[PDB]
Amino acid sequence: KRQPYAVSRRAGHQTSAESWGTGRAVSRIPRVPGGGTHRAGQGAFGNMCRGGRMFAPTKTWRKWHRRVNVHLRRVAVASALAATSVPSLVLARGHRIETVPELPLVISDSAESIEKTSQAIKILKQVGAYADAEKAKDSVGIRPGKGKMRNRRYINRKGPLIVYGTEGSKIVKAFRNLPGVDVANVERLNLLDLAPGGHLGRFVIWTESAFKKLEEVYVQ
Amino acid sequence: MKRNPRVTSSRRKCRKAHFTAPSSVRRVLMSAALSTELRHKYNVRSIPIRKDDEVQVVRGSYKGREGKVVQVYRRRWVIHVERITREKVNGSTVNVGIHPSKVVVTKLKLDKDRKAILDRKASGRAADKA
RNA sequence: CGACUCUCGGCAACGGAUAUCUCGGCUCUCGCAUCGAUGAAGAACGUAGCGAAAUGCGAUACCUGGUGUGAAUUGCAGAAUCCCGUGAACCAUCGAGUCUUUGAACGCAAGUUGCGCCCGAGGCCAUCCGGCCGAGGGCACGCCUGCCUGGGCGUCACGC
RNA sequence: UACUAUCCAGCGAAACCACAGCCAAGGGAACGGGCUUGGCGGAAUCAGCGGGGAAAGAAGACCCUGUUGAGCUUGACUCUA
RNA sequence: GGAGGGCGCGGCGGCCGAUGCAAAACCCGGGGCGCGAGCCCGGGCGGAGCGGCCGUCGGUGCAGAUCUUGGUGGUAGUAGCAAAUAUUCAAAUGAGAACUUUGAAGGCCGAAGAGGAGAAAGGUUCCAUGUGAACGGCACUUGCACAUGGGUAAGCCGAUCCUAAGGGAAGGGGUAACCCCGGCAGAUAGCGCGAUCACGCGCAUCCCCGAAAGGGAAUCGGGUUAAGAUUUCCCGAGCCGG
RNA sequence: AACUUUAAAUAGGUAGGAUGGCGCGGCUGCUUCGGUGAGCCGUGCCAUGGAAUCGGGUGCUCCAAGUGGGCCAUUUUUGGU
RNA sequence: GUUCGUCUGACUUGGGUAUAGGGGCGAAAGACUAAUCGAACCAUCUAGUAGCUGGUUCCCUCCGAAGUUUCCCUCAGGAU
RNA sequence: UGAAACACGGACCAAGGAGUCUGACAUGCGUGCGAGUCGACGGGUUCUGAAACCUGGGAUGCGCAAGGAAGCUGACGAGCGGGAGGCCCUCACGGGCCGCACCGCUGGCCGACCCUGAUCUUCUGUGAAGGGUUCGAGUUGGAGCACGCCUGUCGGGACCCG
RNA sequence: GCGCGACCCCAGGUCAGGCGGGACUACCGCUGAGUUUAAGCAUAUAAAUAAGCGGAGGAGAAGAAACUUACAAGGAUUCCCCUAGUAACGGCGAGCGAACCGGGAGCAGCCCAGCUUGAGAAUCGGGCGGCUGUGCCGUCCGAAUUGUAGUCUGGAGAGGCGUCCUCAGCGACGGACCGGGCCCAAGUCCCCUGGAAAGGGGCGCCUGGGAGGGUGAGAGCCCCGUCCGGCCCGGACCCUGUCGCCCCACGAGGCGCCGUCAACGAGUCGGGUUGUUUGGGAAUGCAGCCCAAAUCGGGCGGUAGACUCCGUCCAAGGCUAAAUACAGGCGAGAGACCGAUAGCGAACAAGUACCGCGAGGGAAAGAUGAAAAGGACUUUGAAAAGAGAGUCAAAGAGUGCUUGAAAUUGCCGGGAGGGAAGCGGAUGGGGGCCGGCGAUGCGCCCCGGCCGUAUGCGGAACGGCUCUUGCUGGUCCGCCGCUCG
Repeated sequence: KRQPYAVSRRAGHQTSAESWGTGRAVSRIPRVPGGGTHRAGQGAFGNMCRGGRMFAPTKTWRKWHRRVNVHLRRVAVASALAATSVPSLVLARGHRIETVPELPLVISDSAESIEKTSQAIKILKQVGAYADAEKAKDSVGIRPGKGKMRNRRYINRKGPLIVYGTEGSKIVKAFRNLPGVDVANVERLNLLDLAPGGHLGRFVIWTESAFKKLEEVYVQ
Repeated sequence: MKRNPRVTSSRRKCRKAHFTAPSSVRRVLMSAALSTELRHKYNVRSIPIRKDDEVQVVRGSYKGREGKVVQVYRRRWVIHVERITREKVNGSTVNVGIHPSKVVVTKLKLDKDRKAILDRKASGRAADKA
């Protein structure tokens, strides 16, 4: 999910540098021809020059694609479902939950056709699953570093994930803009949804029709 | 970042446009929040101002001043209002710039073309609400 | 025995590192086709009220028509009709324009604001209905097509 | 004898600097300002000076080596105008 | 030299904390912890964002490199500022005068000049007025500095016009092409003169640039401002071409 | 030293057992003129037990770094004053 | 600076003009060709190569070498 | 070899500043799945450079050996010694039984190579059968493939600089 | 001579029009190195690369087989996957080295020349008039028989016969595509701190929008935007969706069947030789030169050759989207990019200043603050400045300006001492400097203070378990009663 990026591939390459050689108490590095300027790094086929290139520092090669094995991936996806049926991992990941009488949540199929966010928070409140989304509508971190100057002003904590089991890939529109939320269908579930940061046991909300489709993902 | 194939989205670009403001850019950024009485007449929360309006400082330290908008400055996007001032050392009084967001519109000159803005935006707010 | 030599702190001066900023760079990705003798790419020199520069423009010179927006421009000065308006604005659009001097650069040259030629109209007065003077713009290489005067037993007829 | 130096008022660099600066002998990268052992042991200094700092300027131009060049020569190898 | 276990920095996914009632940063012969890498905390300075922990990743840690770039010493207030024959006195002005300016005096270059001008070159430096922040390695009120203004006027002088050595379009031909020789069927392809009348007659090695020095159409005098004046200006007198 | 019948010392090799011996009885193209023999197979018997001593264990395999200029002393020794 | 070579010709010197990089020019020194000449300078190929010199960046732990064998245009280095 | 060296560099300080990244490789280690394995050229789809889904595969392996043609065509199927551990007996010491990992060794089988050549047969094919101081990255009871990381290796400017 | 037409060849500052240069990222050709590598170096490698040169477009090149193959044959061209890190080639050394098939993406097919208009150049350019005009019509000159118009293009096709089927050209209105304009939710409520509140606290609302920026400190709700929709407007336009008018037919072509034919591109084929290039090897492509054909024929078939077969296409003319490229230009979206010695040479007047005779070389340089509120005035000084003051939340922010490190410098203090020898440290002691040092502990009894168990009551989360169901064990709180502590 990462672009390739790099240092310039023609960089400080096209800089004229020719050496004095020796007969000078000046290091045997190439040197600018132009003496008649108030500065500029003194010749620049170096790794050792102000404003010159460096032989390494990136340049388009670096694979930002690592191949995944589907059988390997299948095990990881399957494991992620199981992490919601053990409460210990949910607690460990740092979900605040006052939640229901039973272990993973199964919900009625009628929360697909929910337009409003106002309705969406209300239904979650009844469950007690609104709790961690309330902890992500505040305590939202202005992230340090250069990320502020990109577009990454706020990194929002990860609360409820809702997974629908409507066949035609139907995004519940209301649930998309809730603080700390993610939205998924069964037809697009991935490891990173159920385990941001690689830490399995995110609190997830399963639709009834979603529940029996989770089988067909692709000692003990 | 967040969604959509569109022209505009870039943290640098947003800053670039609004600082140096071309005329259309100036007028939309010259939109200053209405006072509550006016909000229920024209059915909008904010409209572009004028020079023959009167505008009241709500937000700042300078709060409680009222005056007419003397000038509007493009180059560094600022507006200048009468009686919001700081005093120079000699005793000269020079206006202190205020952002149009900070200040709130007391009184309107309707005009004819500015009046058209009120009608279109009002129609806008009617459509969503009902 | 001051002092000197040395050291540190506290306050400073020096210096511009560090932190925190960034209308910028950088790299990737996407869309798009669209220069010119109909005078280009590039240059030069001018033009703003007050400008050195950058930016803009070309004797119609920091701009014009038209159009959109609908009142600013501002450092100071200024106009006040241009403000309930065929209309403010270092404005945006900019369809209609001018678009200098150069430059492929074209009358010919060019270390030359160099040296020709031609035509236009207005005025004059008839040493002629012509002479003189005016402002503007042309007059290259290249070759097609159509065109004229013809070279030449090139080829034919017809010549005396 | 002039003009300096010197001394003044003003003005004012650079080269160079691991850290510095008293000798003797000893051993030691086999010739020490420093170590070891003896002798010593002026603050603060100026004008001088050319022993020393194997002082400084210059990756010794020589000399050797590099599977490093280039100028030249030819009865080198191999091509060619 | 290998392997092992850690620490610190920057950014990213997670998670938790901290803040204008004072963040980060920086300072601290202040305390304490860890074998260390480092960490912690206080006080001072400061004024807007930041750190810890779990994953992830690097343009990731410096003492050097006859290192690169910036700053700053000792050297050192030391070498020096010594060629060109040389200054001095009084006055003026100004806060302040060996150096400015004026006089007086002494000198110097010694007309192949340290001179009056033009070339080339520079480009306003010339002159006034303002005037000492920088600069004239002293000084300074002075300046060829800085600021502000002005100034170069030609029928006759030059360029122009003209040819030289020579350069170069045009033609033919190589060279893809750039580019180079250089003319050809301008030779019964047209330029030139009569000629106004439309027609006739005559001819090449063309045609331009090329010496602001060659060669050359044509001016003198007096006056003037900051200045060269045949030259700007003006009187008077010409001279050349149309 | 480039002679040796002769001839040391210090060095050097091998062996001191169960990875062994013995009994029983199988096969062969070998080997025997001959099951005669040889080798190799099944099965049985014999432990601390094959000198000494020790093994804060040993055996085995894969893979890679550095090194690839050495220098010195006692002793032995060649060249050379 | 002094001392001094030449100073009416193979003289001196300007301007215009010609010749440009394995090329020019040379009364010939390998001299000189814009502080540049045993092959100018500039940009590019080029971030060229170099068994060789320099430097090579946080800590602690545990183990711990070798300059020897063999081959090599190899004896300043590799393979083994 | 030995640096205090009469070796070489370094006045001082701040900030830059050098084993990197990749493609293809070996080993090791981890992960998945496993006689298979490897989604992503692609197509479906989308909350949009992603993620999700899926195709036939193709690549690599699952058999080889030759230069090549090719190969009765590689299935009859193995012993022995030391072997952890277990089993059995015994109070134990030990004995016996089964024996893995692994190691060493002796065979058979296959290809290449050389001999041997039945019955048969489209007329020279055929390959039962018995062997060999030859030789192979084989069978004789497979292990890979994909992904990743360190380190090694090569191309790349390639530790940095000349 | 005069040659009507014209023949052949010249000339117009000629009639209407056209070319150069740029761009050169990417592309299509041409032409062409060496460093390097082989630890040397020539063959070879680098590389059919860099340099040199020309020319177009938004893509370009390519393009309907003289193909690939050896099959129940594939089937223009391009690109990706694979073949492939391989066949091959190579001082067989270093290295060099692709295609065919297979899969996928994308798809699209065609017209001239070469058989006859010959009842007639039916065709075209120009001038001229008119017109609703990338055109159409009338008219007249001219072009062209050394051949225009043309059936027809190898898949074929022209003749003939017999049947059906099928057509040329218009309005008007949408959509498609592109560009704009414009609109599209909600607090500026109380309190505190501060210069300011966007901050904290109290209390709210909106959310297809809690992206971002702006704004006097972390702003969903202050403004702009954002999101999701709405409403306009102008382009471009035959891509198709509507409709509506002419039915374009007895034509032409298509189909079925039949015949006579089948015209199929030359210094090209092909070959030799030479050089260049190729993995291409008795020659891969390419070129020069030399030789040189045929049409029941010709070419190809990865080892030269003859022979016999078989297979496969049909050159030597030409067009044509898509799938493919993209360090330039223009207009956008982004990144585990960089954070002023970094990033581009350039964040700022940057290809600027400056350097060089030139070719070319080429910097340094961002930050007061919310707002200039950029220090009036008084005083000293020749002035520059200083000192007061004013201003500011802060001048410990005064255009050396946010923070203001190291080095160095100054002041001063401490230690030390002016009888003494320096690696600057370690080790020991003293001074100098400074932080630390149970909240002050326990048993017992008296008063003051507060609460109450057991057991009954009343409401419950629990247990072992069983798990329909059952039995044993709960503790606790509310708080009344009854006894005590």
